[PDB]
This record gives sequence, C-alpha cells and structure tokens, in this order.
Amino acid sequence: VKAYMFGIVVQNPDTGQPMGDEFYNHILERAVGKAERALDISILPDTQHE
Amino acid sequence: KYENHTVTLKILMTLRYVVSDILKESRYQYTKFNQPKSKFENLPQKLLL
Repeated sequence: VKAYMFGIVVQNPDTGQPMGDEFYNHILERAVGKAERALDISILPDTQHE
Repeated sequence: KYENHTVTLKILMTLRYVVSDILKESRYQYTKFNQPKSKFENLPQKLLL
C-alpha cells in the first residue's frame, strides 16, 4: 500500500504520529472481504462443512 | 620602457557589499501544524546593502 502511495506520507497534524500497520492490516482485511463479496468467491483457504 | 609614461586600465572586479542597515529586521511564525509541538521560526530579514 505504501509503495503505491510512494512520495505521499500521512500523519496526524497535531503530533508526529503516522498511522501504524494495525490500521493498514485492518483496512486490508475488510478490503479483501469486500472483494470477496464483489465476486461470489472464497478468497482465502478455508475448510467447509456443507 | 615606460619610466615616465602614463598608464590607464579598464578593469573587471568582483561585486561586493556591506550591511549598512538592517530593515524589517525580524519576522516570526509559531509553526504548529504537523509538528509534535509549537516551534518558533525566524523569517527572512531585509538588508540595505
């Protein structure tokens, strides 16, 4: 994600704190969820009892 | 050969200056945006050379 934003850095203007990897992972998990709905798919390996 | 002759020259010399007064001498900003804490920065002086 940072690579695609190369040359852009995001910080809290009130502090010197940039957003940590926790937010990115959290966002990425919901992004891969959203894509999983956008096509009727399973997108990570997962056992099913059907 | 030029013991009692006159001599004249057209010459090139480097530009030079001295500060004869300091004018609008200090301008200031408490820069705070995108800083851990308030910071003081001295903005450009104007010099009368």
